[PDB]
Amino acid sequence: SHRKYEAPRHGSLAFLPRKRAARHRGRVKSFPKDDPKKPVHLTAAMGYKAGMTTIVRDLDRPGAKAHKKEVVEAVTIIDCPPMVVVGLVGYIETPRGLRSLTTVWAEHLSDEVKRRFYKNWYKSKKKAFTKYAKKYAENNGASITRELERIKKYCTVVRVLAHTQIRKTPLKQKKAHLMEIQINGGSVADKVEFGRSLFEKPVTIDTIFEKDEMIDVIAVTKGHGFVGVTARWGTKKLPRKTHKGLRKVACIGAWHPSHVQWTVARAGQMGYHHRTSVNHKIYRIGKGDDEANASTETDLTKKKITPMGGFVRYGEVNNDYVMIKGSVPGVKKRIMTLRKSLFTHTSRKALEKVELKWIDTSSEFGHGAFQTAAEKKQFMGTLKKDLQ
Amino acid sequence: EEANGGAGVFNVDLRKDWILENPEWKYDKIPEIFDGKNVYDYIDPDIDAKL
Amino acid sequence: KEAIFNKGTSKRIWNELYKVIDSSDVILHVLDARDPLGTRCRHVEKYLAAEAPHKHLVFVLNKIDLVPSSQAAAWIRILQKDHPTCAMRASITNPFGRGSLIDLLRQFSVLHKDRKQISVGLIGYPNVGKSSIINALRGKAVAKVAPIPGETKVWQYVTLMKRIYLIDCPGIVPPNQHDTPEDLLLRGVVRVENVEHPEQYIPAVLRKVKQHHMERTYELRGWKDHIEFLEMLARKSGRLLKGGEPDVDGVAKQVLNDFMRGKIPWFTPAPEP
Amino acid sequence: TQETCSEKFGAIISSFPVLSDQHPFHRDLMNILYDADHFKVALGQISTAKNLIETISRDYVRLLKYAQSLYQCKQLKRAALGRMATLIKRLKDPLIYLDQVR
Amino acid sequence: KRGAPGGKLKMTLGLPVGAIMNCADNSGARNLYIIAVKGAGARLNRLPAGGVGDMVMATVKKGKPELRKKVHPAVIVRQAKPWKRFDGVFLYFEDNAGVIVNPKGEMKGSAITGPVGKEAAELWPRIASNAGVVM
Amino acid sequence: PQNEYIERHRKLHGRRLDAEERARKKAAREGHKNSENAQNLRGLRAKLYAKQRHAQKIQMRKAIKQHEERNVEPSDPIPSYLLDRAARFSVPIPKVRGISEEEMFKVVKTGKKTHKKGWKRIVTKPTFVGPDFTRRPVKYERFIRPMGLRYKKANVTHPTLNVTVQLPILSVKKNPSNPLYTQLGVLTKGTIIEVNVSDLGIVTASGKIAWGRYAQITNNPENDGCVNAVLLV
Amino acid sequence: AKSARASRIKENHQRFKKNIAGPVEAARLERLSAKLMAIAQASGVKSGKSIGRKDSSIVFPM
RNA sequence: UGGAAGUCGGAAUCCGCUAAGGACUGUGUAACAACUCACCUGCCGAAUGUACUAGCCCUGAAAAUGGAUGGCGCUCAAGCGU
RNA sequence: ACGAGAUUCCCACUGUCCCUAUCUACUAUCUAGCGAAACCACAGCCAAGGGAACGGGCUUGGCAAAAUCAGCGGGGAAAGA
RNA sequence: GGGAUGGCUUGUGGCGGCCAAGCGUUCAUAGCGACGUCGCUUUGAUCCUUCGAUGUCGGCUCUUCCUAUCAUACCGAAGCAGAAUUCGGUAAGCGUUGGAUUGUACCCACUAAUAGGGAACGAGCUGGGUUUAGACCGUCGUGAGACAGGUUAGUUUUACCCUACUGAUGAACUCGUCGCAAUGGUAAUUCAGCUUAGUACGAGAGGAACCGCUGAUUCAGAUAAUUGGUUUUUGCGGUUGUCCGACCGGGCAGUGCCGCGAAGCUACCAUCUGCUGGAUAAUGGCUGAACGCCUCUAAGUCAGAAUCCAUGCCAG
Ligand SMILES: Nc1nc2c(ncn2[C@@H]2O[C@H](COP(=O)(O)OP(=O)(O)OP(=O)(O)O)[C@@H](O)[C@H]2O)c(=O)[nH]1
Ligand SMILES: [Mg+2]
Ligand SMILES: [Mg+2]
Repeated sequence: SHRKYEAPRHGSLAFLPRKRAARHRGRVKSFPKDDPKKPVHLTAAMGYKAGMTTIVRDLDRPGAKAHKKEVVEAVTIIDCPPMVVVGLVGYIETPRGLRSLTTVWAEHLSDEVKRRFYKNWYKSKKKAFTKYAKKYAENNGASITRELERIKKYCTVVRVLAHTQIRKTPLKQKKAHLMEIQINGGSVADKVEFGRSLFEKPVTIDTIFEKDEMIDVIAVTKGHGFVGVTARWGTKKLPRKTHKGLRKVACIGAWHPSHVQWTVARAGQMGYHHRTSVNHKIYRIGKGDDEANASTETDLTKKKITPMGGFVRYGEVNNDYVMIKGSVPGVKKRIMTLRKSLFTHTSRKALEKVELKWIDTSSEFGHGAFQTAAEKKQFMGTLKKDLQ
Repeated sequence: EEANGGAGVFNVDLRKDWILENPEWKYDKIPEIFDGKNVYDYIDPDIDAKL
Repeated sequence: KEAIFNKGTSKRIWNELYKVIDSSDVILHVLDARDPLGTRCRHVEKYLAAEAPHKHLVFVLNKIDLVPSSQAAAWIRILQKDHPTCAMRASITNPFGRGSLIDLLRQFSVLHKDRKQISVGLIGYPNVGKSSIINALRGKAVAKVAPIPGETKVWQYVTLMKRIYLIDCPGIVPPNQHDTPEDLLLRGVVRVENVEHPEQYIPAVLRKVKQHHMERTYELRGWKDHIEFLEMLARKSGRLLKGGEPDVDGVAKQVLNDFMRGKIPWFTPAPEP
Repeated sequence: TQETCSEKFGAIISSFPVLSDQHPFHRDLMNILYDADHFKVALGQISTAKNLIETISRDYVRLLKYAQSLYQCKQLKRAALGRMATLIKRLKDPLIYLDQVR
Repeated sequence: KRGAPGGKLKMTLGLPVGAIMNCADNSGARNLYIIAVKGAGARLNRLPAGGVGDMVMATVKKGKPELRKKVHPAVIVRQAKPWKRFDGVFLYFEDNAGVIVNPKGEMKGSAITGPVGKEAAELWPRIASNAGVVM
Repeated sequence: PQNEYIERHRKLHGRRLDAEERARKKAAREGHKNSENAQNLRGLRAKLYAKQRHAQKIQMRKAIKQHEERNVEPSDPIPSYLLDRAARFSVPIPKVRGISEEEMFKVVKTGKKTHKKGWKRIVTKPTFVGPDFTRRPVKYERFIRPMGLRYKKANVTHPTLNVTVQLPILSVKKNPSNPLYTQLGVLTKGTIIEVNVSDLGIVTASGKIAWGRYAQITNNPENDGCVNAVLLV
Repeated sequence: AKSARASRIKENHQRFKKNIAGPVEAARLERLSAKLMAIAQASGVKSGKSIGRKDSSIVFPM
């Protein structure tokens, strides 16, 4: 018969299958729609998640209960070393979809991006792109000019290839991350000129994004392995000492068809899924060369974004960093893709101006109450090892 | 507020009616935290004589 | 209003009642001598007068040992103006009125000698003494008897004579818009364990019982109200909670149990002629 | 069907003013505007139809307890519903009168 | 109006249905027993719960006897479950306590013993008027 | 507002400027809408719409007929005192369907074991248990006649007077299916019952009141919930 | 309540996009484009002018 | 009838001038007024109106996993009658 | 008075529950060695029809790609059934 | 030894009498009969009329479907002034709760609402119908025993097989990097507050709505800066008994016990986020024939629902 008391489904069918992601680096499924009257710009970037911290923000939100008051908010720090552009990929439109037509690479490629093409870089002869580097020299780059004009003549979507400088991060990985970033705005010839002018040049994060802008974060979430139905889907636990498991679903079926349905909660892989989260506000784009990039106009303490004793399981941030309000999918040390919003925003929160008053730099390795080592030294006073 | 957006859009300026010796200080960012200490705790009119 | 005060009005109970009425020739309506007009089911009397006048309704005033004999005789006169009435103390060992009731049933059986047997069904409120009356007439504890209401839940034939049968019935409560939960609890419809906030009915008990009887019963005197009475009774009897706080709820439940079980003497005076 | 009819009839009765509980000015003003006898007759017929519908429903539920086939159950249900419809059809004029008065 | 305060920020709800809290005013009641909260959603097996400033339906279990026969609207003014405000402060009171009011928010009592919550004082001006300490 | 305030508003301000035009256009499109409803409504709504349209067509045809002739009986001639009036002494229903004993009685199972005893029979049809009826003891009753199936009055129609009155039943004279059914007093179709006709004023030739008369049950009480009978005058 | 996929809400959001958030996102776009423009600026066969050929199937093989 | 003039009601429903006009078909007024219908005349230009009957078509009642003129599909049929 | 007898309630008490979370040991897991049994017409994807309201084989369709591992209890199988 | 009605059903009674379009019927002038109508089934009462378990239902968890729509969206009508509604239509996108009562199905509250069903009733777990063996009472029997019955306590215990489902690998095509998207899934939901505005409307009492802004309910996906929880970090300290002669330093009491406790995992017990185009249904129209008036429809065409299909989103 019918179900006596109605209840909504556990979990969403929009995120099936709950399998592991096919690739560690997040995939930009869709780019913002291209307007040829707009100026040329890049639409995405990558960074690495350092960790989280606490801020105090002077809120300017008219009509809110916390208007003209101080709010405490959680933010995420993403270390963003500059990206090097080493390629240009052309796309054409076919009745089967977008198709890549050709790819033009730069003359000189770093060992960081050359490691990406190899699984055993230490045993290799490192021969990658060696014959390709000679077509810049033979016939004055006639083949390079031919492919570039092929992109200018036949292609409609132009994407640069950009790789991260992972050597500036505290990660033990030396293999860099390479991705396609779509050039939006202008004509196709303008895009190709823009890309060739950007070969072999480092691009920083502040030339792609700006403070107070809402972006999207694409990554792979924290993996949990094989997890049962109670934590995987949120089903109600069976009573105590239920025979054959109580952290289970009592009925995986009581009705026709004589099958198990795809909508029934089953134990399996939980976490390590590919997720795209939208509407994340950028609160601060701090510069690596600044020695006071975690100091506000009211907090005059000259200090950096790195917490006291460093980030837990990441290290110390010494490059340009992005502070994002809230949380992002992924773990520490994980590659993150920051993307422009696909649509014009419809909220006043995306038009608000963020005025930070304090950033927490205390230790996340415990109940740290000091923001700098000098503060701890002044509070504790003189110790035995000082006279020793 | 009705000419500048309406209720919930117009942002009021709370420093417009401040009475200061110099009107150029009307929109300064008053420091609060310095080296892990409160500035308002050290604010004193006789701070020069005490120093 | 709690469903515990809705107890006694169930359609299953009234189906049992109408089954007993349909199977019975003589209907013994049992009244409590402490509350005769309160325990009278004029609902069933109207039904019998309208639909089945051939059945014979006989009043039995039970629990006459809890009332003074003059008041019992006055109530006997008042009820015998209406219907044939027998006074009875329903006990197996020491009954009263058993011979008179058996004589009346013998008169009815000789009157219905054409039938093979007659059936006498007992009706009334809960805890008026129906099963006790059946046991007293039988001489053997053939029906279950308890001081709690609703001990009898189904109808039971008991063979008194070869030509006279006795039918037990669950206690019925006719619905009335003037009856209060306090009135039903004082008539003994409900159990005091299930009711919530028992100490509100203590003033009604203190009104219905003379003060000297309560003082002699509990060896306790000098209270100004029911709250202080329950508190000093709790302190005397040791009914204390954690932290030396008196158990006024439990003491009120004890007082109500004594009131409906007849440990505390009380009665309703008969109307003056 | 009985519960729907009883709910509607109780909504009609419990919302119209009770003349005995009004101020004498309001009671006599309604006696001038409306025939007070006709007002009380219309509302009494509404209450009578409500009670008779309840009695019909109880009787036919009791008969459906002892019906032994789907055809007999169907005939009993149709009989009860037809009796309720006849009882409502015998109220053509009081309903119009009460709507105008409302 | 069904007694649902507007403009209430989300905080931890520490008082489910069945809880007994103190009665902070001088209306004559000593404690309140919660039977429902106002503005509760529909969810299977979930007990309705309320926090500081929430209006609940309560019954008097200890107090003056004529308060024990009715169901009163109440506003929770203190809770012992720690909750966070928008300024990042996690806080909790010494006990769970509330005050009996009408459906419109006006208090039946005349004074409040002990402090009241900021949220309760914000959403009920009569409690802010009859309060002595606001925390 | 007070009294006829919408009418006063129309008197002082009128109606909407397109109200008459919209009403006229709606009345013009009523024919198209009626045909679309007739050809596009589905199910019970369509059946009710069709029945109501048939009713209005019949009424309109009769109205047209009455406006057309606005400007315009037995065989043998008999006097006025013989009008409206009408051997073999047969009942109105001389033959009915016989009722089998499974249709009449159902088996009531009793006992506590899995194997029950089935000697009790419950009468499934309406019965008249008689006057001063008290049920037998449960150990000794075989035929169970439930209280909800007992009738004491019947809607009896006088054939010549053409009036129906509710009369008490005195006895069941003949149930044509089985003498046992007559002994049990079962009220089915074609059953002869005895009714008290004291409320009809039937009188003997000298002044004695005829207070008992036979009647025949002409309906199916087990399917109708009522007993309908015709006097045997 | 009005849904997210409601015509009136879509029209209100379209008006908001056209009138309010549009100029702000635009001005941010010229600022960012100028900033990264600063970084960007700071025979036919033998010259590649004529795009020649690079150095299952759609048809039946025949 | 407080008011009721064809048009809130009850009962009758005639005559004249007629080409024709009901003691009136609706709108409307507190009641009137006013408009309109039935009916007549002028313009026009040749076939229409009412009710039935016989074919095909729509509806004429339907639940609950996704599905069945056997499937694709078929519209001067690859449907229906000869 | 006594009772591992049956029932209702009160205080205390608590993860019984809101509403689940975390930890430990032994398994389950992998490896070396050792190593059965139940059961078994043949085999195992469905939808509609298959008069004997049965279908896994028939008809008509959907369709359909080696070989595998951990769980699972819808169906088949499985209860000295 | 043998077994374990169904293209049914739904919203409008019966009996008896009139009336009647019609069907029949002209050498008999009978008989059926739609639509209706008439008789039987308290001046707003009474509460002093509850009328028979042989047939059995519930509950937990969880998923999906139907519409015969309770709420949300839109629309038509009503003395519908406003507010609150009532009746009806399209619509299943999205929700439809927490409790009391077993002397044996109705009450209470919250809420936008607490709509109805199917896939069982034509070997998941657990309480009654329900009933092996022990026992007691009632009725019947001379009796063994049976039952109108009532009460108590009481033995079925898989999965490692195939398929289905949930996940995880994988040969062949040299290896690897960056991509495309056929197909499959698909997601948001409702309420409140500020402003409009004490304005429209109203005699008064009262009292909206569009645009704009801010939160919250339920669902969903993440996350651990902070706050709780968890402690084999057996990290540090305290402490009971015993043992190593005492101290120091340790063992054992399966983690002796206790306090704090990073890190990790976690919680509407914590925080963050949840997005836009087209085509339509009901209806409202424009132009205009059928049909010399007329008409939203016939040709053509405009708008319009949370609907439908896609984008965003997940898999590849
Ligand atoms: N003093 C006194 N007490 C009596 C008398 N008769 C009965 N009682 C008490 O009243 C209580 C009720 O006895 P029951 O036989 O159960 O009466 P009941 O009306 O059938 O009660 P229910 O089982 O609930 O229907 C018994 O516990 C007796 O103690 C009497 O004659 N005198
Ligand atoms: Mg008793
Ligand atoms: Mg008894």
